[PDB]
Amino acid sequence: NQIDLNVTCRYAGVFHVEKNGRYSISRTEAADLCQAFNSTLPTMDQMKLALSKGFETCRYGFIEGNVVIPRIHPNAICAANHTGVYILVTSNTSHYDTYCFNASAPPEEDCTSVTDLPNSFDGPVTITIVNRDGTRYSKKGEYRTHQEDI
Ligand SMILES: CS(=O)(=O)NC1CCCC1
Repeated sequence: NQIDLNVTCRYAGVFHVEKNGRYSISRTEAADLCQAFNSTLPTMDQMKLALSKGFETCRYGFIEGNVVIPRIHPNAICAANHTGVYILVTSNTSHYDTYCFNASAPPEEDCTSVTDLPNSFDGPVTITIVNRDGTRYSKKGEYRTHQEDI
């Protein structure tokens, strides 16, 4: 009973979380997951500021209200070569990665590793935070509050 959460650098408090190496998070799970990081789904304004500080990914993820990809450099296989906060318009499907916003993080680029999941609750799952540099932090718990997400 294990969940892997791959996380990024934070940029103005905003970071990306990918669960189990594939698009697998619902919007309700996303809010709960960010809550376990003492975080919230970013607003579009928070995401735009993070973009300006150096944040980009090549993965769709929830923010408040939309599913997006922040892009700095045009790349043909990431958001159809767009730059800026690219907003997903048309999709059949409902599961993506998530973004999260932690207000207590540094104001600009923070590429230190994540070494805690401070607000998870008691539960039976081995949850492992996986950093881009491969360093890991694991703890037994749960974060999902909606049964349909479990
Ligand atoms: C508040 S902090 O910068 O030390 N750590 C954050 C908490 C969630 C993302 C990383």
